[PDB]
Amino acid sequence: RNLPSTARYIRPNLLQDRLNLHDNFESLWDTITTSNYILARSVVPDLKE
Amino acid sequence: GKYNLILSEYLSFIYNSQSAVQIPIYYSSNSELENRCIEFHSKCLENSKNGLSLKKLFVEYSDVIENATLLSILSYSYDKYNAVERKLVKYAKGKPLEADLTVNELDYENNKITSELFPTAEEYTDLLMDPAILTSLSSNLNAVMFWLEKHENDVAEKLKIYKRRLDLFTIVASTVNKYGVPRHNAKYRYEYEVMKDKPYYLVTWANSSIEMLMSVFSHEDYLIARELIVLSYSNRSTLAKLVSSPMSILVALVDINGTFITNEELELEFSNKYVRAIVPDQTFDELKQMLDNMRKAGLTDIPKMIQDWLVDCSIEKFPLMAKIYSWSFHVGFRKQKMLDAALDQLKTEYTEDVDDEMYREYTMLIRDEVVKMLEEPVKHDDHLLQDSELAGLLSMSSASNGESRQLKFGRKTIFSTKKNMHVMDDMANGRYTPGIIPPVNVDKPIPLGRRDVPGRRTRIIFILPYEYFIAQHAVVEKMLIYAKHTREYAEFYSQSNQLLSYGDVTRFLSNNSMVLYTDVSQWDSSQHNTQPFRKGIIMGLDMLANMTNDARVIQTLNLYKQTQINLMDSYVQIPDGNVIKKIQYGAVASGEKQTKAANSIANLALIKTVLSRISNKYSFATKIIRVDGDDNYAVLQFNTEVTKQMVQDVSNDVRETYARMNTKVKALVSTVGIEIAKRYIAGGKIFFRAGINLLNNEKKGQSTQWDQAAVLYSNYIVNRLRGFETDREFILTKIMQMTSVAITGSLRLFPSERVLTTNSTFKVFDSEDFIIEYGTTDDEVYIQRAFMSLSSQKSGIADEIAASSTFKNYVSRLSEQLLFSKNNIVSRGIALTEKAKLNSYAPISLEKRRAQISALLTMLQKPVTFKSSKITINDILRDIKPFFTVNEAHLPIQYQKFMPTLPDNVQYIIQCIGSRTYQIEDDGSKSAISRLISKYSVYKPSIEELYKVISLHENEIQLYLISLGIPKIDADTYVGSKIYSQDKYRILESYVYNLLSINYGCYQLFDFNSPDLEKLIRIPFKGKIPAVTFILHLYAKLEVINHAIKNGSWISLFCNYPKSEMIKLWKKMWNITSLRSPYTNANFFQ
Amino acid sequence: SNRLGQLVDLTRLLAYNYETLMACITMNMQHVQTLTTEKLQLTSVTSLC
Amino acid sequence: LVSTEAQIQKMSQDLQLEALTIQSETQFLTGINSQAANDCFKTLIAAMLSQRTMSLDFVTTNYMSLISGMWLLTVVPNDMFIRESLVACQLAIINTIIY
Amino acid sequence: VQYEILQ
Repeated sequence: RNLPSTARYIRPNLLQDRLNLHDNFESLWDTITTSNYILARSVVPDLKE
Repeated sequence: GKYNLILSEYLSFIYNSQSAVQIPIYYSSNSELENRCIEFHSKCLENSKNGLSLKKLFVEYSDVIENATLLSILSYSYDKYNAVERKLVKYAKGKPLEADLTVNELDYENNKITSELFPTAEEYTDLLMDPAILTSLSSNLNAVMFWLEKHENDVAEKLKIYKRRLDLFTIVASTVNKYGVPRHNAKYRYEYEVMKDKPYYLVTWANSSIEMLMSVFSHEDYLIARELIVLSYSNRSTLAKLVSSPMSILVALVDINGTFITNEELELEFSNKYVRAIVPDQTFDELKQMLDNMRKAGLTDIPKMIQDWLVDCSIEKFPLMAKIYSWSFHVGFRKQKMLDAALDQLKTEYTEDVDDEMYREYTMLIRDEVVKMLEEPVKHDDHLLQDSELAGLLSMSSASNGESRQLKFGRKTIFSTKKNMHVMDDMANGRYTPGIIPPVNVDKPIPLGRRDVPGRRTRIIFILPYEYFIAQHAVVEKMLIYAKHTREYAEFYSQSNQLLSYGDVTRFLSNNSMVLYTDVSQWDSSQHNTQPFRKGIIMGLDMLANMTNDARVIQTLNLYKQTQINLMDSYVQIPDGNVIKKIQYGAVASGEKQTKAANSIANLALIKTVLSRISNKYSFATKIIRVDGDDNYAVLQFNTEVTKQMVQDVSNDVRETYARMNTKVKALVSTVGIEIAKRYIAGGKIFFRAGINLLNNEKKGQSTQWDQAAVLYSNYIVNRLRGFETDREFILTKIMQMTSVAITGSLRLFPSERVLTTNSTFKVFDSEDFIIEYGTTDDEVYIQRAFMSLSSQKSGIADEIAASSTFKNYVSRLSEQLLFSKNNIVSRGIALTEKAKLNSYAPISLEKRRAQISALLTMLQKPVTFKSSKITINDILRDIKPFFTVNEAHLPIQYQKFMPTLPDNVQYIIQCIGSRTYQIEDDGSKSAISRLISKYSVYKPSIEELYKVISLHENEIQLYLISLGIPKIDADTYVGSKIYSQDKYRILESYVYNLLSINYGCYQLFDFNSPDLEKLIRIPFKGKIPAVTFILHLYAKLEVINHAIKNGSWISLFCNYPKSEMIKLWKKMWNITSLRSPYTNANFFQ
Repeated sequence: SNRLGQLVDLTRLLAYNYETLMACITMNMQHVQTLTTEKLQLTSVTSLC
Repeated sequence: LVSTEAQIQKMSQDLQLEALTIQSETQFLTGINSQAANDCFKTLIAAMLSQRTMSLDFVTTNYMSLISGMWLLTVVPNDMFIRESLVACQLAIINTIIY
Repeated sequence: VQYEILQ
């Protein structure tokens, strides 16, 4: 598909961590890191052969 | 150690009379105490034979009652006929049921009175509702009433179950008591004279309803059971087919969150992959129409249970569906007529409007696949093709049941269906002529058998002569051997004892892929299994004929070709009452050595041809195809993510692309799920179908009263693991009533837990489900030694058949067609081997097994036997046990659930150790002694025979192996090579595995290669006696596993076993006298 | 390489039909990248070639 | 047209994608049939007459598709094809065959 | 013996 210039799209806010949760928010960072770990497990490929 | 009390209570309840007396008999391995048991026996017989009170002696011999072991209980009660009704009147205070004749399509498929369908007995037949099982309806009713009576005083959740099942049995018994009970004859058939004035389909409905209501543990079970039992009384053709049909759509609605994979045939490697469920809209309209039919039939609660799940479409509430999918197949069989069952298949729509671009490609692909199978052996001139005649003639035992024909072995007449016996007959009378293949035409149409399975159509079975088998055998064995390592033959990719039974879909499931799965069981009368299919094979044979130089091989190929010529035009004998119909059916069905793999080929070619037509509108890469008989599935991956419209349009294109070859289909496309005959997947989790009727069978087998109880217990265990759970006490009541034997009109014997649960040819069940039991005691050892002496029995029929002239001629012809000039040194060996394959003929087996049971019974009556030292398994375990020490452990949970429907203890084990990952040879097929047998034959020899044969000198091994069709040079080479010493250990492995059901049942599902199980089994290593450390580690594993199953908790072990005992056991190794019954195995995959 | 003359034939035929159908046009045939776009399976092209 | 099964034969025995199996990839051939060739034959002519931009949709594993696509891009112009799919096709051709 | 014929 080609999209005209009449079209639009919204950009996400991808501004980095303003809080530094890896600096003495260890209880939150554990959950976050676990969340990204278990998410990453769902996308690493299976050893097909 | 609880069963015998239930036996006693059953006896007390069923008989209830002053005249009903109860007579235990005991035994002990210690002489003095045994003589006191003998005394008690004696005095009891006397007292019984003098109308004196028995209750006084029971104190005097208290020691025997506490420490000695029970065998059996006798029972003296007279005829006292019709007492079942005289008890049953109380449980029938509900309203009886009225049929509704305008439900089933046909007339005779309604549950109306026999006289409205068979006024004369000369045209009556009970075969359309025959349970075909050696157990009575009255047995079932008595069992239910005993359960209800003993559970008449409980106050718990059990009482909430009891009120429900009591209401169900009220609903049933009101209907029954309205007319009465049909009375079984000696053969467990039901004659005209009882059914003449009663409904024809009352028996199967009754039994099925009893089985269902005995499998109620929850509210939804009550709703489902009440909603099927009351409608299955009238509808008998469109019910299990109805509720079992939507499931195929429902699997396409469950999001995967977590997955299982397969690598090689039992490997797993789980994946946390998530996959959504891109279901189109029109399949919901289809599903809605199906539910409208469901409500239109008279179903209220179970659509609601199917309706409230769609609000979430969650996988946690989903096992209900799976439970429901098993509640459909426990209603019975649709035993309709041969005619109308054939016409489910014999409706044909053959048209000169199909493509020609498709069939020519189809034919060619079949040709090419055949050539891939047969290029190497046809070219390198393998021995097994040259001597295909002799190969098939040895392998006749692994064939189908030919049509009954009148034989005579000297001074008898036989109507055997076994084709080896047919061959024996035709050699003598000059009729054996395997090169001239018979036609199949008007002058000689073909018989039929019926392959049934509930909730589906009836398939047909060819029943051919013995030339067709011989032609097809060798070529089909090389084709199968080729398919052992080819992935795409789902029926046959294995490593010599397995199948890819956990599927190979879940590798490439993702947001971009889809999978089209399709039932192909109705594709037997179709236009693509006729002419093109046969002609492709004919073409392949032409190429292969030009791919060899020897003449025997070209003749064999020409005979296989001529077989396909005759199969291209084939007529079919079908009676209907008195007259006989014959219909042109020049196509494929089962009942042949070739049908399975060849249908797999043809479906593969068909799907490969169809799947190159979706390519006209989509770009995809075919990642995997699998074809197995009555189903097939292909996965395919896209350049992007999937939508509803691509699914819909692909489905329409697939449907129309099958229509272009004039082929009907309920085309099914999905993203997460499949449904097939033997299994189905939802959300990356394998479920299974629990549809094995226990109290009703498919056809009438040949087993005894005894062994059908064992078969039923295996099916019970299986169905329980699948999810369909029946209350175990009812099953035990059935087992005791089926092992009960009438010695007179009023004497009847009932064995005990310690006779039925011991490893022998008489094992039936286990005291604790999912656990075989062994013997650490004197007494279990004692009786095992006794029963092995009695398991070996004779068959006078076999002895007299082997002494006639025709059998002798057959052995002589085998010899001189194989080797000559040793007419009194090997030929006798060949006769002894032919004896090993006469036993397939059923009456011989019945003679032998009835002899075993009678010999058993003449020491169940009287006291016990010492059996003279013959070593068995419990002798070994007796010596392994006293150097153990148990300690409490605590394993964590690190393995994933993928069979939710299991009981929670087995799942807890699977959720703490792994699931099995290999499959080690029950047959020892990979063993170097067996790779000769699989090269020159197909023959089994049972692991008892191999374990015995290896124990002999190096001389008779040659005789025994050459007698199995093998030549002499390779046997001599095997003995000189000293490979049997490299195979004692494998054979013993397989032997011990067969003895202990390690590849048969629950133990097939467990990882003994685990690191977690191993660290508990701390038996240090000594070395150079591998068998002992092997059995020690295995038995210690079994200890831990049995403790886990029976108590949930875990334990460790430790065995600092002394070398002295290592050496004492090394000599006891290869002199074992033990055996396990064939009828006791419970294959989870049937 | 061994479909040479057949593809010669195809190319001439295609161009011929294009020009002879071009002749049956009355509005200026102008070139633009449109919004949506016809699919074309290269497997169909292999079937053709 | 040519009978399809002949071409299937020679393509099968020279490509031999039974041999070029990882082990699971069932790499038998994909669409060669009639009633797709003429679909394309209509598509090309009608798109060039209408000046309808048409895109490509393929799987690079089927390198035969690209071997036919290079002919296609040769004879049919390049400004008729949307640039993204054209670039994709060309780039697969270069990274697979030429360099 | 008895026979009825279809095609």
